[PDB]
Amino acid sequence: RAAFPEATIIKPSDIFGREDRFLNYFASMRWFGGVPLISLGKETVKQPVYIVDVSKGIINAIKDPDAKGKTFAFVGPNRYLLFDLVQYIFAVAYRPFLPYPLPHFAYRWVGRLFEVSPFEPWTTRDKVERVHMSDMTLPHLPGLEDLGIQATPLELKAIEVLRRHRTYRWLTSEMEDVKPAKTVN
Amino acid sequence: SRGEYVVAKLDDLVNWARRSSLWPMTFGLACCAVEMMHMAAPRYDMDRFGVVFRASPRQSDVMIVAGTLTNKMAPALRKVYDQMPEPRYVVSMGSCANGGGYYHYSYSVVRGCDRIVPVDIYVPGCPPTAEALLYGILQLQRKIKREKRLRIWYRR
Amino acid sequence: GGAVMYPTKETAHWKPPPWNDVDPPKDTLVSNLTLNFGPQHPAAHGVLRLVM
Amino acid sequence: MPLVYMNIIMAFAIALAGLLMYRSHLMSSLLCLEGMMLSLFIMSTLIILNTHFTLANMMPIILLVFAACEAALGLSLLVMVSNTYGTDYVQNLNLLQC
Amino acid sequence: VKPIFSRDMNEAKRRVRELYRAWYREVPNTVHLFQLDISVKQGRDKVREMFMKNAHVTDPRVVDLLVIKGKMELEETINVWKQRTHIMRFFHETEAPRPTDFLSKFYVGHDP
Amino acid sequence: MTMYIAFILSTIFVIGFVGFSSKPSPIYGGLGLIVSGGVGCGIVLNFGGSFLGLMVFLIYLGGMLVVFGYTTAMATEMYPEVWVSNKTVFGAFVSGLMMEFCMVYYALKEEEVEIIFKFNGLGDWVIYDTGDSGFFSEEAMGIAALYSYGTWLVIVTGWSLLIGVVVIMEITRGN
Amino acid sequence: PPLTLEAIKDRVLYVLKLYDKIDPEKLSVNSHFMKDLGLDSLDQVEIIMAMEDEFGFEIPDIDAEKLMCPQEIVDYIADKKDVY
Amino acid sequence: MFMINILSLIIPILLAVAFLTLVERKVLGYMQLRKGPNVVGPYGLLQPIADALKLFTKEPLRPATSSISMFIIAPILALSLALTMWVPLPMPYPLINMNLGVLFMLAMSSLAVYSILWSGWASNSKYALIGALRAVAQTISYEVTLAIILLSVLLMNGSYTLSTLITTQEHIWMIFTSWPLAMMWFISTLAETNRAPFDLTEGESELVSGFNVEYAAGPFAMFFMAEYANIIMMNAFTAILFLGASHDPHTPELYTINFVLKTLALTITFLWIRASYPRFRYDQLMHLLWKSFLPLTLALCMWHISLPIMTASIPPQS
Amino acid sequence: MNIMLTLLTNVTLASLLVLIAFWLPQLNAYSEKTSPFSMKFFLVAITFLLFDLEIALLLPLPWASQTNNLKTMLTMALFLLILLAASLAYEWTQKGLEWA
Ligand code: SF4
Repeated sequence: RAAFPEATIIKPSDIFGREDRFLNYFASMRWFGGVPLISLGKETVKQPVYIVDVSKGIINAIKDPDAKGKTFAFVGPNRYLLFDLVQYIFAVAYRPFLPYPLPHFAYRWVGRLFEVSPFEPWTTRDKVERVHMSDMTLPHLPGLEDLGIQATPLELKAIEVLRRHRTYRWLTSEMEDVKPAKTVN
Repeated sequence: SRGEYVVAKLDDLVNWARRSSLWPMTFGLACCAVEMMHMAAPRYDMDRFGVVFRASPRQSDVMIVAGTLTNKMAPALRKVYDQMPEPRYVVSMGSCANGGGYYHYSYSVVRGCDRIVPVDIYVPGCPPTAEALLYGILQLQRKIKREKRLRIWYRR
Repeated sequence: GGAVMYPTKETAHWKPPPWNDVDPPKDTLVSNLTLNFGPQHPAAHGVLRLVM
Repeated sequence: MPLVYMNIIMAFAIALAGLLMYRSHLMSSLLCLEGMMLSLFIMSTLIILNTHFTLANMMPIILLVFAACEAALGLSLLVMVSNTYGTDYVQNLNLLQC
Repeated sequence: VKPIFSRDMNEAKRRVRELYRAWYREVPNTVHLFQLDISVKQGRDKVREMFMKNAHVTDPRVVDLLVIKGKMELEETINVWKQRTHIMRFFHETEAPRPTDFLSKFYVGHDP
Repeated sequence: MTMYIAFILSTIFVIGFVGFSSKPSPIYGGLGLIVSGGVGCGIVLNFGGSFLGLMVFLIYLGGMLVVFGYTTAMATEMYPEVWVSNKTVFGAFVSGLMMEFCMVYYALKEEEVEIIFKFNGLGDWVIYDTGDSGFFSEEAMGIAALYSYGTWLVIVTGWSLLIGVVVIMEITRGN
Repeated sequence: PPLTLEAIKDRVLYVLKLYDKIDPEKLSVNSHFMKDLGLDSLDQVEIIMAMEDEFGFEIPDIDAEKLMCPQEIVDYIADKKDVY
Repeated sequence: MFMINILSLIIPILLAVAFLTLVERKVLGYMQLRKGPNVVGPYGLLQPIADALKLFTKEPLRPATSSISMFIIAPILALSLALTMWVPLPMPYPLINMNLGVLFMLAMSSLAVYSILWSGWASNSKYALIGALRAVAQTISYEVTLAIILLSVLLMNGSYTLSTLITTQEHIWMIFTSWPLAMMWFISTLAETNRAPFDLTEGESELVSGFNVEYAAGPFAMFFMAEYANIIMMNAFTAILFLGASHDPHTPELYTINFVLKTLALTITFLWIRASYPRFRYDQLMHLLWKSFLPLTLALCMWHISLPIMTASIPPQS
Repeated sequence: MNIMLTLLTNVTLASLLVLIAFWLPQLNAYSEKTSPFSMKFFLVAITFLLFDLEIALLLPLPWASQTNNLKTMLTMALFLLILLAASLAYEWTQKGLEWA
């Protein structure tokens, strides 16, 4: 803002998509033993925005003249508790949900072992801190609707995003689909 | 730096391995497949260079789009490209594959295979003579030789 | 003439065994596998989607 | 009796119990049949080798000859059952009652 | 005038009803087989829209010909002749919305 | 440790038997049977039965169960059932290992275990004989006497195999 | 398991209720679909498909077009299922 | 030092497989008026290194998603059995001297089919499963003749001990005695090793890659190494069984040279056959074995039983 | 112990290669790639079994040739071989050898 006074600094929330790092992260947490959940994710309300929505928001901000010098904030259509979101992820993926909460000291040795790795501390600990943080609600900043784009619900786009993680677990057993995550709104 | 030297030598090794053993896939749609076979024919035999035709996309490293890519054939071409493991390189042979060629204005022709899959080397010709195709393959080998994957990794 | 003498309620619903044979179910043993022969196939000349 | 005899007799007992407790598949039960035959082969071979019953060293072979005959019969039945029901499931062998 | 399949508009309507029935029941199978991400209701709504597109037709032969084309498309979808791309082509997802009011058209381009 | 190779092998044999007896998908059952057959060959070889044990490796592992596998492949199930797939299968698998451990420990701790028979914990090397067989393989000569002495066995076994071919044909006719 | 006429009516009414385009309040056994409920021909086709799904018997087109009264659906189902 | 001997058997065999790949490529090229790989190293000697490195650095695709334990065991079993089957061979002194090394090799060959059996199944594809089934049938069909022919020829050896084959053929090659059996045995080796004209398993022209269609990078390399090691081992078994070599007890080098040369000749014959003939149809393959070969093998087995009795040439048991 | 050593070494070597080929190259950084009929001809497999049984019965023949009752041995060996040939001929003539 100092260098570019009229720059449009967009402030997006968690972004999910086909090549996401947020949803896919939770999907791959199943590989990492059980499902590590700080406070069982009961203190982390999340509001994920769809990648296509974010991109189109950026484009429209570029096109629209009013966007200049406006700190836009991209928020997801709904807010979910971390537990709810992770549960829905494991449901659409049909992966066995093994949520073990993380006591600070007890799982701190696990985090220390992750850091002890001679390579990066498993994408640093700051990523785990991000997981250990609910999305800020900043209504003063303009949102997607201000640009005209309407945020697509996660539930509709979750299937596409997490079908890649869907394995014979769902391929062999078509069964039925799952139910939307609990919305803390 | 010593680390940079080790990284550079390792990247030289892997690039040499990949360019020496280039396994194109048996993918020929139209006329240019004939000149491709003539490249495989004894006169310009590609096997000397390590170029061996392997049918399996999963066991193949380069895709040669030899022929006109129709709208009906395009999804299959994309699928076979995606099933191909990486590192993967695409060589477009023929004016038809490069930009549509003779049938550029046809309703049923994709105006170039670059629209469907990324292309590394474009071989002009209609048909490109087998020597031109061998030249394009060797140019692809030089392109692999110039790759600096491990150097970029070390610089991060 | 019942399927079984002194039939219980559950057995009462059950029909008597057939006179000669059991009626076979609808297939469910074998079918015709459908294969896309080409187009990438070596023998398909590259542009033949032979649905066999 | 040395402990190896105990182990092999235990293996036969376990295989017998597995055969007598089906779950769904007939092939698993036929596997238990073949397994029991293996236990019997090993037991007979150990007995005959230890006692130097030279003329009985062929008994294990005949046992296996008829073991494979029985296995073959079992598979020949299993294929027909699968054809008539679509699975090898034991629960489909229900037409005959009492 | 020689009838293609129906001598009257009513018979063509009966054939349309049959074709609609078949498409309606086929839609969930299409969604399952092609692994489409749309819902069954969404697909059936698209089917309804496509059928209403041809509603204005007031000639029995045209209705019969449209029915033939619908049957051919349904046979393609029932088999796996059509790919996921072909099935989703009905849903013009990539194409950007084209505004229809006069003022937007005037802004965008010279097109009438 | 090499003093009780036969016992270690017998325990592995029992474990494989628990594996295919718990009834996972016939693939894993086949694996357990294959391991058990190899281990039984090992025990037989240790007792001096090279030929007999090798027979299991070929006419049992590469024979009866080689087709068992070919069969399961034709009748493919939707999911490969494993020990953990069903709680009962996993539970029985663990209990079977535990049962073996209990008898094994009892046999070693109590010089004389008596489950249904009486077993002595002394190593199997004790029972072996100190005689010499000279320029001969006793197992080989006994097995080869099937043609010189066991002519009646040869007749009955050959007839049974021929009737087995006919029987399998008739059963697979299916009318 | 006597397949009562009132049970058939209940199943028919439940099926009609599930259909969103029909407003539940004005739904009645005698409410003709086209006029009372305002649904179109394809709508009627869909509801007949729902009915034949619920009762498990296929309704041909000629019989289906004679419908458009829920009471007609119930009595047709009774005729095909031989009720009374 | 026994571990040293194990390594000396293992690593050179793998190097021989690696260079057998180049040899095959060059021979096929020259019989097709082409030149084999020659850019990569002097006369193409460095091509296998490039091939291996390229394979290893390549992406490890794995959409098997079913019994990954099996999908990993199959390559392990294949490579391990290919390496093990080399152990009992006397060249001229075997690494492990078994009274019944021949039956051991038969059992190991029968087991090695499970590698193809599992790989194709755990792949959980279409071509993979059906191709694996065709494999089972192929190997199983020729295993019968392989055993009968082997029994028929060993009737002259007097034992299943591989080492005594050298003594038996001290004065003449056993091919002179049993050439019809030799021809059938050679075709049998071809079928068992899944080589052209019986390359139905992989069958690239018909099945995209067969059982290994879903195997890439290293596991595919292990399958390739197992295949070629089996080729060399089966040709070595043929050389020991029929084309016997003179063995001077004080200088084993002469026998080793002669044996190696004969095995090389037979492997070159394998490549030559791969180049010449087209592939037998799956159906025709079985027709050639059960209906055409199996009979003649039975007749020759009767003859080779009868001959020692009627010629008083029963070989010594020891 | 020699045979056990050989088995161990070979298995460990092959498994080591499988490790260096399943995990070691799996580290290399990449991205996302997405991704039966009842065979009645199995009768051939079953017939293999019953023929493999005769195969087993015939293996003792090299030692069987060392007996003094060579007449009885030869008669029984040819008896088994002729029974096998008869079985093959029966399956052949009854079209039981319907391969593929
Ligand atoms: S560029 Fe020419 S030769 Fe190649 S496919 Fe097109 S028309 Fe044929």
